[PDB]
Amino acid sequence: GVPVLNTPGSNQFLTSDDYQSPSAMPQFDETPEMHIPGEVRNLMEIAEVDSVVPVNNVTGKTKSMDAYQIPVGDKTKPIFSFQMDPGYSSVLKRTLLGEMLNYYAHWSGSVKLTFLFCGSAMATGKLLISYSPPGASVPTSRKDAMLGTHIVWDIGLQSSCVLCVPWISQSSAGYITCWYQTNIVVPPGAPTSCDVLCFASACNDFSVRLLRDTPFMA
Amino acid sequence: GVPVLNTPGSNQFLTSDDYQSPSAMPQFDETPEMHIPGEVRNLMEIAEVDSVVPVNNVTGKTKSMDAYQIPVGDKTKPIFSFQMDPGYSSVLKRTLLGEMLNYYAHWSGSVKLTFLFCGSAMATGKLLISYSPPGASVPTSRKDAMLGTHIVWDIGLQSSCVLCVPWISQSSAGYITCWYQTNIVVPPGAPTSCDVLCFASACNDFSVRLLRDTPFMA
Amino acid sequence: VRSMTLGNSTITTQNVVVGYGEWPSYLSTAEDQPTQPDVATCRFYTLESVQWEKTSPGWWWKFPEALKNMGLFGQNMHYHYLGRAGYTIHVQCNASKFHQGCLLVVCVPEAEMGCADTDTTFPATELTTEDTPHVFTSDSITGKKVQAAVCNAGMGVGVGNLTIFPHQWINLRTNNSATIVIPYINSVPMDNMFRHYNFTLMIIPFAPLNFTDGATAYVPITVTIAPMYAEYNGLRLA
Amino acid sequence: QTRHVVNFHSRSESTIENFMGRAACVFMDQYKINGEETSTDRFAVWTINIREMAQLRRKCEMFTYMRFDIEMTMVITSCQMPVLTHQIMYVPPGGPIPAKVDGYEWQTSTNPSVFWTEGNAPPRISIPFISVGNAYSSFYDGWSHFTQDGTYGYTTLNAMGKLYIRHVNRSSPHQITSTIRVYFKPKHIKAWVPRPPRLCPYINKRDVNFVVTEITDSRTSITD
Amino acid sequence: QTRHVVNFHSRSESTIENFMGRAACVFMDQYKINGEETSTDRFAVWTINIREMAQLRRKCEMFTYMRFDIEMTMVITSCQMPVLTHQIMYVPPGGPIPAKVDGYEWQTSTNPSVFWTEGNAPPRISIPFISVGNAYSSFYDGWSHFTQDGTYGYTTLNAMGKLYIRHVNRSSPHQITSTIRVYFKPKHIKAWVPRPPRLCPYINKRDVNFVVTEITDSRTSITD
Repeated sequence: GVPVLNTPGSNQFLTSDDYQSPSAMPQFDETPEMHIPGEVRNLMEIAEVDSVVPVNNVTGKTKSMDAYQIPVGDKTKPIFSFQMDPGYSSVLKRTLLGEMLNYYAHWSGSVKLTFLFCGSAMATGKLLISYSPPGASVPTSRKDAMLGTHIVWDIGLQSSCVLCVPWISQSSAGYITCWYQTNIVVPPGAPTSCDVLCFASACNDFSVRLLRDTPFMA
Repeated sequence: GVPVLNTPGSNQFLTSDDYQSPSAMPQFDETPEMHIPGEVRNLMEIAEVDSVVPVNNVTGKTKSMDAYQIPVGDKTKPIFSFQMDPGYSSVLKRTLLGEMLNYYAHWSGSVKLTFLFCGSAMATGKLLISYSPPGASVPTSRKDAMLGTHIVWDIGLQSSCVLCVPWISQSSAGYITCWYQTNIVVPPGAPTSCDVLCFASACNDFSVRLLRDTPFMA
Repeated sequence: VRSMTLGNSTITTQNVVVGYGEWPSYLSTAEDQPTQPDVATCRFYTLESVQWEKTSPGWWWKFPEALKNMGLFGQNMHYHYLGRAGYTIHVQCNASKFHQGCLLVVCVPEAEMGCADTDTTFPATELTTEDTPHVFTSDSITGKKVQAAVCNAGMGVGVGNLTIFPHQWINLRTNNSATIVIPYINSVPMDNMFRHYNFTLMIIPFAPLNFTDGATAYVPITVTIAPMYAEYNGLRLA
Repeated sequence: QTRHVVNFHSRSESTIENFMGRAACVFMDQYKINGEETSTDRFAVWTINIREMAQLRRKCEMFTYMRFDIEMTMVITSCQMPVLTHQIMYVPPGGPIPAKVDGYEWQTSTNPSVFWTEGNAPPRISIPFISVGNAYSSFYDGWSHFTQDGTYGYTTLNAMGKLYIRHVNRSSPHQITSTIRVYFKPKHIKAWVPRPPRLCPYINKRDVNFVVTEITDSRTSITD
Repeated sequence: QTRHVVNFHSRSESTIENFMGRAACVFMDQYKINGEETSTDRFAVWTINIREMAQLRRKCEMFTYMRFDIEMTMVITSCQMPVLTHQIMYVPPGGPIPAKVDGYEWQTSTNPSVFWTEGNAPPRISIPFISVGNAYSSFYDGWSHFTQDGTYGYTTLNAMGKLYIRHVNRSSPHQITSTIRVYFKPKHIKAWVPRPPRLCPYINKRDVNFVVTEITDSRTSITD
């Protein structure tokens, strides 16, 4: 018949191949596919969902829901501060964003942060959310944070301020610090201490390349 | 199914084959190609670049930069002289030309030589650059070099004389000798002794066939 | 005679070797957005003049960080951790008519140099002293520093066939000025300007300087760099 | 390492088929050839389920519902003769199982089986979407027996079958101990209803029980 | 020999793909099968890099930047039984490595591996352009750690992966010592920025350090 010759690589088993497997049940006709709501057709559709970020993950507040609560209400030290990289960062590593990114080695994109102020409807104050570029040093004072990139987020007007942090990739990252511009002004009836929740997702579109095994499972 | 029969040469590993290798990472999509300046698309684009030729490679002047300098400034013996073959010649074997030709066994083409006079702007003289055909004997005198092929290169007018030596191939070569037509005439202010640099590349186009391993590496 | 000016820096010049036949250009995404300074940065940064005697073996500068203390370029290196530029490099020699010599002005992208005594490394301050050049040596040297012997410039190659790179000869018989344009050769569109040395301007005298007992005992070589099309990362939010 | 400009735009590696469709070894097991005519150590079993090893189970638990063909390729070795021939019998969910290496179930026409002899390429057997329902369910918040009886969380829809493996050689002069490595691979996979990733370590291979684990790794203060 | 008329006009052998794309043996190594359950002599490593042997390294140093697929074919022998089956596991740059022959890393689904049994054609595994940047850099005049720290000349962009190789057979009655010969081959190769050839001999496989060598071989006078 047809003169063939076997190349190197014949009769081997490469684990990652896409060959036509001989079906064991050829007569068998499988169940018709009904429409089930909520189909996933790409993994980065999970990273685009906001989810609460445990910023207050100090040594004794990680097995309770006090990890997600940023206490608001000393103006010389910032409220909170954390590395801006969903990998190798205690704050952003178990987020939906930060968890679908540990399956991969090469990823690059932007990340948006939402700060939901969960205080009273009568509490009013200002917070200054500064961003440091990935090479720059953190601001040690509020003035030095004001001279860089910032957003004076008035709580009394809007209760949710959204960022979009670019240049986020691995293959020395940014900082999202927050400062007391003003204290929390409160009438006699409302409580004095409030909380701020944080969120994180992919801002516009996210790029991600090399699949690997996750470090978390043992 | 299809009646096939294996030919002689099946299930062997020929080192030099061009078969479709089964890709180990099929899902993986590689990085897009940006434009990087200075692409090489043929090796003979390296041989066409001029480069300085160590003509004065005498026994104690090869680990310094006195190898590249031809001292100018006795009219009975020539200034310099060397075999005209980029292979198996001490002068032209480590040139870009002579080094991209030791990767190959069969090569044939022409070679151009540029003599840059690196003396003063006031020094003036004549040099007679003779060429012997690959079968002929070297000229023993200046007159016998004048009766063959030569170019009386006036230094005071032009400071760079270009040759193009044909019939250069291997699979008993020419000679580029140089003679004092006149001595170097110099005013009282300028120095008396000058230097001449040499260059070598492929003249128009170069032919080269059989790849091999280089002798230099051990 | 053309009197070039860029910004607030004017030099006086007397043919351009465009490196690899390309002129530098900008990178043209909202996920990563470059900032184009344009203002300043592009002015001429004239380094310290270098005296070339009869016994000078050569010099080298390592860019982009040779300009790390040079005004706004040198200051934008500290605020942005990514960047790219083009670096038009003028090299005059303003010798006399009775001096003789010849220079190789070559740029050598990615000049990874070797230590003087192998089996060890060098303390990182031996490759570069910002503005001032590290000279070569005429023979072999030892110690924890760069093997700076000519005939094996820095990389273990022959110094004669260093002409493969963007080069220009300065033969004092004919000309005195050189100009090279190096359109940012790198494998990544942007890179940090303190870790990576994109190219190594090295000036190597092939034919040595010579003169008589009346002339000046040296020839000052003037180096001028104009960072063109410098662009950096973005510092603003999106 | 250093932070480089990772400049590219691609999500073809993040699709479901390029995320789940990867062959992973899910079953090592030993089985002899001779001796102990009534023994359970002369064949292998491995009831096919996604809850085999935690690394792949974690990926299957990203999604509530998923349907996919499976294409497993066994890698069979031997230790210590003639040339050996093996049998990898896949029984469907509705199928009789052998009790001994010499049971009559091995000869059932409705149980497809490959007869791989040693030395060739590894045997590959492909199984379609068997389940009764319209997808395999990774999680089942329900009870198998009506009126809240025992066996929580186990539905019979996500039953895939079993994989009985033996030597077909009746005997041998000496002892031969074969080792099999089943390489499971989802194929033509669709997935519905995304789900947050597993946080706590796994306890047992048939339940979702866990020990309360911290959310993230702790740091010193809120501002460092 | 004699000087003949070498008359022809061709430069198809001087192109980059016809100059670099040639298979060369770059890694011999031994690895046993049994004994010393915690030993490093039961598997091979070979971190993939172009700076393996000087003959090919010299060719890669003609050019500053180059990108290329690699297609290596192993040639595995054995000495001293059953029929042997091997495993050649390629781990990507971001990938876990085994510490022992019986580590869990060997079962990682993201590390592709071939299972070649003895007697067939040699196993061939192809790896695409992995690097983060847009080309592999032969030379890197820079520092890995910012602010001029240690480790000169090593960038992480030109990381290609590793190649862990073992027997899949758990044990053997006697000792079997297998030898593997990895045949590296660049494929679909492009190259940028030409560079002068190496003059001095190589010292070490991770640096460019050298001893000052003469330019050319010396002759007696300038005129002979």
